[PDB]
Amino acid sequence: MERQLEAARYRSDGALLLGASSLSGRCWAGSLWLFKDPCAAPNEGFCSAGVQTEAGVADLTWVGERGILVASDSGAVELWELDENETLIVSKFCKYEHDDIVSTVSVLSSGTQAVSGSKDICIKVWDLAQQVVLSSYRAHAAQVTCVAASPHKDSVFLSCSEDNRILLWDTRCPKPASQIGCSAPGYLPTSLAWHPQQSEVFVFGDENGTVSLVDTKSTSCVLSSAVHSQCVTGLVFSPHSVPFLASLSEDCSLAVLDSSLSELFRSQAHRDFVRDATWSPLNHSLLTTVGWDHQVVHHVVP
Amino acid sequence: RVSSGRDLNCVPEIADTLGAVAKQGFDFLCMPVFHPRFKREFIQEPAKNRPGPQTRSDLLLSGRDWNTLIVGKLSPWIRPDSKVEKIRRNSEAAMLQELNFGAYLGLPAFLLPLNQEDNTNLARVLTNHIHTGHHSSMFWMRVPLVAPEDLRDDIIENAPTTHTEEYSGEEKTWMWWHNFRTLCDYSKRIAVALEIGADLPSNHVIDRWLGEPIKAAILPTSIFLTNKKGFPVLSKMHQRLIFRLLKLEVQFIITGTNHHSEKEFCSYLQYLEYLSQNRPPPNAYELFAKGYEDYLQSPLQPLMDNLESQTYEVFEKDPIKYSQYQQAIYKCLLDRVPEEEKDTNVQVLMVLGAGRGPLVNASLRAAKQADRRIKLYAVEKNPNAVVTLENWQFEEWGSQVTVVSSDMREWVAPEKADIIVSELLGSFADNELSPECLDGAQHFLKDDGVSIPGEYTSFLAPISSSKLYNEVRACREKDRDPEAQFEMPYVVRLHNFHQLSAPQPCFTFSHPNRDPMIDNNRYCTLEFPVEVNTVLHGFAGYFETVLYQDITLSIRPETHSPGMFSWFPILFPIKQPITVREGQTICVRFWRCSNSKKVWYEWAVTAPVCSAIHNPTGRSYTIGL
Amino acid sequence: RVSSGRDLNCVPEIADTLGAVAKQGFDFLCMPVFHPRFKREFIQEPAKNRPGPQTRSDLLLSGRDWNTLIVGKLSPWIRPDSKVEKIRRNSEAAMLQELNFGAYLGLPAFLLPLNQEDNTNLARVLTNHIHTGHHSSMFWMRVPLVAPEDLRDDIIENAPTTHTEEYSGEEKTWMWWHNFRTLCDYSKRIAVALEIGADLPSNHVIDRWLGEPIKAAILPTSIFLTNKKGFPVLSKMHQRLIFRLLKLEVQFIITGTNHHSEKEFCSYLQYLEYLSQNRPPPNAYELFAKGYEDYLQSPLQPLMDNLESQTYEVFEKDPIKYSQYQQAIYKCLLDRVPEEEKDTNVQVLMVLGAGRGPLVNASLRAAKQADRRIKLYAVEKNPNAVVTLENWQFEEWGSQVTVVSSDMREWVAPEKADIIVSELLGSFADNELSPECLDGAQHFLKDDGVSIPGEYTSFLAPISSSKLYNEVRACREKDRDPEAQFEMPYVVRLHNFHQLSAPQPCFTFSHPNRDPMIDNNRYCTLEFPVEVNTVLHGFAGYFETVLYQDITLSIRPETHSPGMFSWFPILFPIKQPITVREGQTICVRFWRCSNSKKVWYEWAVTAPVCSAIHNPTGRSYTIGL
Amino acid sequence: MDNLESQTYEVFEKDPIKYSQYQQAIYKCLLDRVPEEEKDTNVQVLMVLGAGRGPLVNASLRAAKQADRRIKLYAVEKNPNAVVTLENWQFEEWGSQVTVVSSDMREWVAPEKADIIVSELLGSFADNELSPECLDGAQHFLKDDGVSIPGEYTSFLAPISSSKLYNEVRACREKDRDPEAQFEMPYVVRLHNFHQLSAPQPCFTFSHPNRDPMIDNNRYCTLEFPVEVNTVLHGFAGYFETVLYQDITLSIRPETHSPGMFSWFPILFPIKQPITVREGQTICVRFWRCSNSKKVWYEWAVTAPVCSAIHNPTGRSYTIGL
Ligand SMILES: C[C@H]1CC[C@H](c2ccc3scnc3c2)N(C(=O)C(=O)Nc2cnc(N)c(C3CC3)c2)C1
Ligand SMILES: C[C@H]1CC[C@H](c2ccc3scnc3c2)N(C(=O)C(=O)Nc2cnc(N)c(C3CC3)c2)C1
Ligand SMILES: C[C@H]1CC[C@H](c2ccc3scnc3c2)N(C(=O)C(=O)Nc2cnc(N)c(C3CC3)c2)C1
Ligand SMILES: CSC[C@H]1O[C@@H](n2cnc3c(N)ncnc32)[C@H](O)[C@@H]1O
Ligand SMILES: CSC[C@H]1O[C@@H](n2cnc3c(N)ncnc32)[C@H](O)[C@@H]1O
Ligand SMILES: CSC[C@H]1O[C@@H](n2cnc3c(N)ncnc32)[C@H](O)[C@@H]1O
Ligand SMILES: [Cl-]
Ligand SMILES: [Cl-]
Ligand SMILES: [Cl-]
Ligand SMILES: [Cl-]
Ligand SMILES: [Cl-]
Ligand SMILES: [Cl-]
Ligand SMILES: [Cl-]
Ligand SMILES: [Cl-]
Ligand SMILES: [Cl-]
Ligand SMILES: [Cl-]
Ligand SMILES: [Cl-]
Repeated sequence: MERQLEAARYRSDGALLLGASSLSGRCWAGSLWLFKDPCAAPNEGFCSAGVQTEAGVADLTWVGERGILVASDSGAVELWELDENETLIVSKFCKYEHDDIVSTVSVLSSGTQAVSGSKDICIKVWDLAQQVVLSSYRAHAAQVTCVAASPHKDSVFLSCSEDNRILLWDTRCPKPASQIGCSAPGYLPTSLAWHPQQSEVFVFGDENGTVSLVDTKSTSCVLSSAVHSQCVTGLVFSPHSVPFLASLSEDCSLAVLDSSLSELFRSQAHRDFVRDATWSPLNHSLLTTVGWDHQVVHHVVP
Repeated sequence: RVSSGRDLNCVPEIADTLGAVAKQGFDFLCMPVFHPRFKREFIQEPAKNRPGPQTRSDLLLSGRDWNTLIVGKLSPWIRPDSKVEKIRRNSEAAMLQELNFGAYLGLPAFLLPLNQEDNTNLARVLTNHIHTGHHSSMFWMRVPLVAPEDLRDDIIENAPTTHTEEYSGEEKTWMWWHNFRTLCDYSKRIAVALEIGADLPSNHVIDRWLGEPIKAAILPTSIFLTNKKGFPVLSKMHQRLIFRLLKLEVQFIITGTNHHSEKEFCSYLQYLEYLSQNRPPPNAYELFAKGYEDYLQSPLQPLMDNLESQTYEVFEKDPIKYSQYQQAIYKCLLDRVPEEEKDTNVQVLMVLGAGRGPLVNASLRAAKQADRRIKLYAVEKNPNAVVTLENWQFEEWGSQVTVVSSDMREWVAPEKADIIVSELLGSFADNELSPECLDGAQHFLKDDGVSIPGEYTSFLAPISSSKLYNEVRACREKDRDPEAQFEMPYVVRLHNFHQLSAPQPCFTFSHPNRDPMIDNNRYCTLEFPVEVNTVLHGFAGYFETVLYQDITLSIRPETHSPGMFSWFPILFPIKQPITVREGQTICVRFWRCSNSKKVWYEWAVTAPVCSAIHNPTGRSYTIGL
Repeated sequence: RVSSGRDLNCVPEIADTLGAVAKQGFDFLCMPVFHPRFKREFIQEPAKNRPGPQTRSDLLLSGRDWNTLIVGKLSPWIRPDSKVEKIRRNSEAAMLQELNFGAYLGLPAFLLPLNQEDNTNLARVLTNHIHTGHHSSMFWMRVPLVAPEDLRDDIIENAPTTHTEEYSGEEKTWMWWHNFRTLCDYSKRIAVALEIGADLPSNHVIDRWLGEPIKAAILPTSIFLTNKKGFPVLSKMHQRLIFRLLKLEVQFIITGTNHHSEKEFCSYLQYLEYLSQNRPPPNAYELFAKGYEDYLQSPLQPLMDNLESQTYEVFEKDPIKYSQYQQAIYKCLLDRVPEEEKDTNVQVLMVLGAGRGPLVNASLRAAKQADRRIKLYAVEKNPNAVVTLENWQFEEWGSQVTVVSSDMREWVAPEKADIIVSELLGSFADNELSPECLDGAQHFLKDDGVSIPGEYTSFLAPISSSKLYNEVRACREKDRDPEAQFEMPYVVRLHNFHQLSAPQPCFTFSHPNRDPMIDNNRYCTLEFPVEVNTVLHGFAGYFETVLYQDITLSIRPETHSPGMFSWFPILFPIKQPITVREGQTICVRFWRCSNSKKVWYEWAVTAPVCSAIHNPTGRSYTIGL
Repeated sequence: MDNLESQTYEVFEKDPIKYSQYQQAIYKCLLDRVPEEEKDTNVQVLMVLGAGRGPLVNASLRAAKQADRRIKLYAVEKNPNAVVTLENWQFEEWGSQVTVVSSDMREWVAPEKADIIVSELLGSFADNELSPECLDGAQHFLKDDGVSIPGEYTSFLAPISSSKLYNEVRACREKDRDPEAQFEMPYVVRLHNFHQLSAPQPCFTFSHPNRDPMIDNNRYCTLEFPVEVNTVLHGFAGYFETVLYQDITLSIRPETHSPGMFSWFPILFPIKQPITVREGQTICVRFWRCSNSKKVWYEWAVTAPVCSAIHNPTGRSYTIGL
């Protein structure tokens, strides 16, 4: 395998998808791995399926149950399907339509369309059936850091870039994007996460370690907490009816927060960057985190 | 053809990638020396102690390959001017790390971006790195021709693009560079890699990059249109810009993926090669002066020094000039001797400053063409060229030519002359003391005699060239005034520069100067309207001259004699560059001074700001009498 | 083959003559620019006003031909140091005339003779001419290896040749040059054309021309013997001299007419080509260092600075050195681990200053060859090379090697070492602070541990080289002490120099240095017997080192390790050259000084005359800790 | 870096207001650390770090005698020439109460830890004589609850105009160095014929003890000075303030200057090229404090209204030895 674990995602049935990159050494490639035994990860020999990719992977996501969407360093978006009773990972398509590293992808509510953000400052909307790009928006002025589809509308999604802009999109408007900034000169946003139940509300992390909760229609920062000492890389809500919020940072710590952003659980178990995290659909009290230390940690959450 | 390069932010295996870009036809590759996404920590544990290695090994390529083919790229996560103190310090350390690794590899260049107005701490770190090591590196600053903020699509409903005339705002990107370039004290190892977007800005924004040290021009695959067959091509304005850049001899860097998937990746580059090869092929002048471009030379002083044989050889290999001289002499002969007197009247014709005798042969051709008699004197003070003159006279000319080996100011001629002919003109007309020599020679000119040339006038024009300014600055020498190089002119084929106003006449001299109170000193005040924002670095100097009636020579670009390559323009620099905003007038003053032994120029800028008076008392530059 | 030239004092037609000497195979021609017998007057009329021309025209050859193929010759009638005042002034004027005409032609060299002891006024005129013009000329001084007075046939009955031992008189010719060279202030545009006669002098007279800027060696056709067939050849001693000159890469000039009338004129030159091609063809060391000869380089400081990749690449391409290191480690392993303990005893082995890991591979080979276990640490402070080390460790070495990226003085090791191995030695042994680093590393060496190398000693030797002295003098830079270049050492492949005495040990260091009162400063007084007349310009520095027992490395010429090309000798210059007569002893003093941050050398000559103490307080040269 | 001469110390000592303030600070600290009932059972350990010829020692003695508390004195001083004076004082007058230590405070391995450390290592620019590094190296023999006098110090910068001082700096050109090196180094000067173009603002601040884990004394500060006049910038004046203890402070900042204190003159950082400033414009300057293992230096640059060159990069013209 490769040293730097980048992505970890649970499927509906409880299988663990893993996306890894090699960021040092002779070859700077990437790989995709599927573990029907999630406790046997990362070990390559005890995996259900695996595949080597041309270049490293920056972001990953499921396309339903058999599909895997990959943002590549090559500037391409790749769709890989699970084949042969889930022992193979074959490339469905791989389109080179960005001009720089694709840093984020997000599947929309329908599941037939997706949206990607790259370092070429462009955001793109993809039709996963036709394998073509529908729309290409140059809304930002710096490399796009994160894009996050709204859970139930596939015309709505958030995006944050290093031009210090947080855009709420609505592809039904002739000017789709809308700038919705908290206060005024806030630190650069890094990670975006919609709230599972409460629609029109979301959370974003900045490069300073602050996680903030914001309502769209109210467009005012109702609350924010300084959770991490360094940049916030990801935010995942739990499948609970009262969702917990998992915050990942480059200070190598995992934090779990309530709806008022108070610290409930904290893990120093990773000795390198914490890159992704997913909750188990079977057991809603188990949380799986992967890091650049090649560790796959399973936390119990009270 | 074009010297091209390929920019990539994805290199899985460096050997395969370099081989592929070599097959595609590129000459070099820009790539990251660390993985772009491989952010690193230096202060805070635990990520501080991350087990290595931190990037690839240097053994993967040969030292020759590192020296010639690879251009480094600063990782995009390094932000030395972040508002966050933590990120600030960490990015300082990371930038030092990557610069030092690039120096360890011996790369010929390293790319750093300018994406905002404030790059102060970045400039601090880069200047430090420059002034520490023993390396021989070059640093390309990636600057967008149009800032991404001013190039975004108007698709933000609540933050629209202001469609209002913003003259200075559209130039903001240049200011970025100009501040950075200034903070690093005009370092010669810091150049520009100008990136070009799909929408080209106003012409004055593109003119803002004239005179700037552009080593590379970056083309994304996005800006390429498609024709009928499917090839990638460029618009007409993009093509104009490409030709302008080709004359600056920049290297072209292709970036972005291939969106013309039917064609190969060498199609983008082939289009550049096609633009290059199908440009107006070089004429004789540009052929000769191609290597002389922006090459500083001290002006010749043929009065103070005896010119070498090959300097005269350069002077003589110029047909247009001597054709004009022959025509002037021909007309003057016809105007002084009527047809009925053609055999009873033989004109006396003295070449003052004859060199190896091209003017003598031209005078012979003029007389033979006009059917008139002439008696020739060939006055020349340089005895080494008098050797050539006398061999010519013994072998070919005969007693028709009388070779005189003395100074024209000293020589006591036997008879007075009908026509005196000279080419004592410099790039600044009088900067080789033609007026003083012809003044001293006026006493053996007949009361109604003619001087060829009869008139000459120097011209000045303010220019901007942070490249030529840096060259002049580099001309500092031990054992003299540390700023003496700014207080002296230079003969140079000005190339990478920007004319800030139309040339205007400076000093004019007539011959013969019958005036009783002869005085060749001068004081001239010039006002140049400047309708652009710019930075004054010096003044270009040209000249025009009337040989006879309407036969003239000129190096003034607007009236330049076509295909004449004997003179290059002159350049008067100034110690401190002077910012000039649009609408302001540049007011300069120029003096011509002299005593018994020396002649020199003094000059000063009086508007919009005042400069120091340059070369006072000829301390840095004199012209010997 | 040989770069040759042809000397002629008779040129009826220059084109025919140049073509003929080109057909004969020569590369350039020495000829008079004025006719040798064409004496000219400048002061006294009537011959003052002699009608011209005074010599040929410059149009007869192309400027390229003048620049490359023609060497001027001062007319033999010009005597600037005549006892007659009239001839003195006239020859001043004539010499200026001929030098200026040669400069007008752009000739690459111009020949002037030294035929007597007094050439003071000649030197005055030549120095003036050098310091006037803007030219780029070179001046070859024709000096006879034996003065004609000391080479005449003893056929004067009343003035016989003194057959008595005259040690200093036989060197008079050198003194000639040495005075002239001195009067012109060691000008870099003044070299020697050494003329060789039939009778060769004593060996010390020929050694008197070592270290001198010899650009040309002149051979008259007279000194050539004849063999059976009729070819012209040279004696055995003449052949030895020719080989010695060929190593100095001089140009050979043939003079005189052809006395072997049966053969062609290319026979003399063919004999030189035959001597050249049938010489010992170049070995690897000389092949590599041929271009480095007499090239001044500042010494490396791998402690203060991080060495670039290709510097390490040079260090690694040296098989003999690492073979010796492997052998030393092999012997030490066998001497520390008995055969019965081969599997129960695993040695701990730390490479301090590992670079890109050649010593690590050598240690692996040593252990594999000696059938013993080793645990390797690779300590290296340069992180750029630590990248290479860690790629090596991941790909090939495995966990057997532990790469440590820190300073050996700082590193807190987990276990103590059986063997520490280093190559921190400079050209002067300790000039890169190997003692201080190993002192700081001694605390993680076991109580009975071994250091490889265990000993090293620097060596000094007084040398004479007016060429290297002039190079050092040319190293003057703005913004510092005008004589700082003499108060710093240089790493250089010494070539054109003369060893004036046998090298003697300077400073010695042992490792481990168990001593309680550790002090690495030094004060050494050396006395060098000099059995020749010479001019001291500096001191060459070499080193020897004991790695283990009888495995040693050395750049000391007498004991030099064969075919080892990692170190060049070092050179400590002195501000003022110091005359040394035969029999005198050169007494020099050398200090090694230090404080908390810097380490430097001071040195001074105390006999036969005293010099200034060089580099006091490390003002011109320090070595950072 | 250098051992000060006797008369430099003599200038330092002929300043009563300053040592009065030091005595008052020590007095208050003694009272705040030792309750009245412990006055005889508790003897405080008090180390003067950088003692010179011992004015701070006499001031500490007066403070203890005035506050009715016991103290044990250490007089640490690296300059042996002044250690001579210290030891003559100790033999003749002080007695075994004072223990004279002749070593560097960064090096010295003290026998016991200190209740109070007292220093006057401050320069005209507060930290320009490396007081932070010395007290950092001395922090290990300070008790877990120990006090440092001074406890805080802050440098202040103010843009000034003086075509006279600019010409003096320009006249400071010397052979055998960078022809403009004189503009890339500070000067201690009693500024007189000059014009203050904006109010002084704080530059760099240091606290002692600095308990922080990730100790880093380098700095990057960006200052914006509103200028409500037309003028020509030639340099920046530098002052300092320092909190010795609680509300006992010293200051050479003109607005808050300690009255009648003549130990420090202001510092002056010049710039190579004068910079025209019109009324209403803001002068934006940047200042760095940089260091490696051996040197510490300042870099500075003007970024508004026009940009200057970065001055003294890599400490090429001015360093401060550690
Ligand atoms: C064309 C280029 C090469 C030659 C020459 C140049 C300048 C500086 C240096 S320094 C070492 N060599 C050079 C050579 N140059 C000129 O522009 C120039 O000075 N022309 C000129 C001067 N004086 C004159 N009387 C004339 C009259 C026509 C006879 C012409 C640039
Ligand atoms: C052979 C020539 C080229 C390399 C090198 C040199 C000198 C000066 C400069 S200035 C820019 N490049 C250079 C390169 N050189 C030397 O004699 C030399 O310094 N050897 C040497 C020094 N330190 C050492 N620890 C070692 C140990 C074997 C590892 C060897 C001359
Ligand atoms: C008052 C004037 C004369 C003395 C002194 C000065 C400056 C430069 C030079 S150059 C040759 N002599 C001098 C003398 N000075 C100062 O402003 C100054 O540096 N004070 C100062 C520095 N370091 C300190 N630790 C302290 C602490 C109180 C002890 C005070 C100006
Ligand atoms: C063609 S460059 C000008 C020529 O005129 C010559 N010249 C310049 N001034 C004088 C003078 N005063 N008398 C004679 N020849 C002159 C120079 O030596 C050169 O050959
Ligand atoms: C082979 S040249 C000497 C090598 O030793 C390294 N070196 C020198 N001094 C030290 C030191 N104190 N600690 C670690 N490596 C060192 C240098 O960086 C270089 O790689
Ligand atoms: C009163 S000026 C500052 C005094 O403190 C001394 N000093 C400065 N730094 C140190 C140090 N590190 N250790 C001891 N004394 C010091 C100086 O020598 C001077 O006497
Ligand atoms: Cl290499
Ligand atoms: Cl002549
Ligand atoms: Cl006037
Ligand atoms: Cl000026
Ligand atoms: Cl020629
Ligand atoms: Cl590194
Ligand atoms: Cl000693
Ligand atoms: Cl000396
Ligand atoms: Cl003492
Ligand atoms: Cl900082
Ligand atoms: Cl400046």
